[PDB]
Amino acid sequence: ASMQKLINSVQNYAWGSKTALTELYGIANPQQQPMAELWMGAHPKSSSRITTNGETVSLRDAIEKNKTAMLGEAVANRFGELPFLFKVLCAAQPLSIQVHPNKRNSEIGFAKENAAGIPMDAAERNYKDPNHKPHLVFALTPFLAMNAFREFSDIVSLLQPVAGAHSAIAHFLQVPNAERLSQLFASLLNMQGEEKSRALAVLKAALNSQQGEPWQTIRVISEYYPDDSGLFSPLLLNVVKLNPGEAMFLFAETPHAYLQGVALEVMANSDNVLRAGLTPKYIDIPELVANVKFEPKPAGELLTAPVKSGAELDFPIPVDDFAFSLHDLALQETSIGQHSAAILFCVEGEAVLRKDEQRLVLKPGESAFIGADESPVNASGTGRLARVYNKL
Repeated sequence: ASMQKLINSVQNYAWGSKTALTELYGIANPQQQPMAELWMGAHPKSSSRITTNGETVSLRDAIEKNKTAMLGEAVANRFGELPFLFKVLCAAQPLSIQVHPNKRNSEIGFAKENAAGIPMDAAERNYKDPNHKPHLVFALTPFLAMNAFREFSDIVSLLQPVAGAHSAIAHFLQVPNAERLSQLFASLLNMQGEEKSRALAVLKAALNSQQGEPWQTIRVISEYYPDDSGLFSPLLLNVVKLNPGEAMFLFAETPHAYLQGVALEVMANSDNVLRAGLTPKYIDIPELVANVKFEPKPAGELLTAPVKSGAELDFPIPVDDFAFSLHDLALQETSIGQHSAAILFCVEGEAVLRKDEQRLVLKPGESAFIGADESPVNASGTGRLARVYNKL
């Protein structure tokens, strides 16, 4: 009861890997389903579970019944529920380019969709919270992604070989500024019919005459999205490969995409998503442009710089909703404590948690819920444990 081993949901979305969770963590998949996301938290659709008495209960249900005790008063008063959802993501194919609206615009979209009466669960629901809902991603295997606009002159260099693909490209090259970058982003997304095929032919041709990145990433993408205007997006947006242990915060109003690999992600039970390419779904382009900041982000500023204090490696996050830390285990115990509920996930090695008399082993890929009332616990072993919690 002090420390609770989690039973977690695996979402079998069609883009998931049939093997990654099995290779990494020994998770059984004899039916060979795609295993896209492993969920750690209290999502009302698919809450993690804990064991009673013998029986299991929804973690969400348990929290709901003893909110202050399990969450801590700070989190109870501030959020009224577990304020994060923690995932393992296994992208076996590239996923869609996404933008998260800011606070003001999330309020409006949420309100606009509510006024129009669209169910929260509908596929047309882009806005599920009136707050900006940020994400952090942390690489467990090499993790290929796109994030934010590149420096204007990086984009200039990259578009020259495809200058003939669309007049909007030549227009940007003439004066590579925010206004024309915005115009280019929208024009590419709005290409239709022979205008679209002409542009994609110019791009293909370039895949044969240009070597290295981001051309290679485009090739990887095109296997899954051969007829998507988003094939141009790596020329506009930074392409990053995170090494295992590196992390990146996804800011509002900023196009990004997870392209390949396995990562931890921290987010919330509610999310706001505007799609921006690599999708066969409908894009409201005006609305998208209205929710994007066309401001370059230097590649040097993409990764989150963590802070090491003793055994703890904190990844400072500029919101209160959640915090994220990595803890290096040793054979001598170290105390891990927080004012909030916490979830601890064994990244590698093996962790032995202790609270008083209770002992709990986590092998890689396993997790435990620690209620606010049960902090601190002692951790020993080898490898590393990841913690999601609240610093409030």
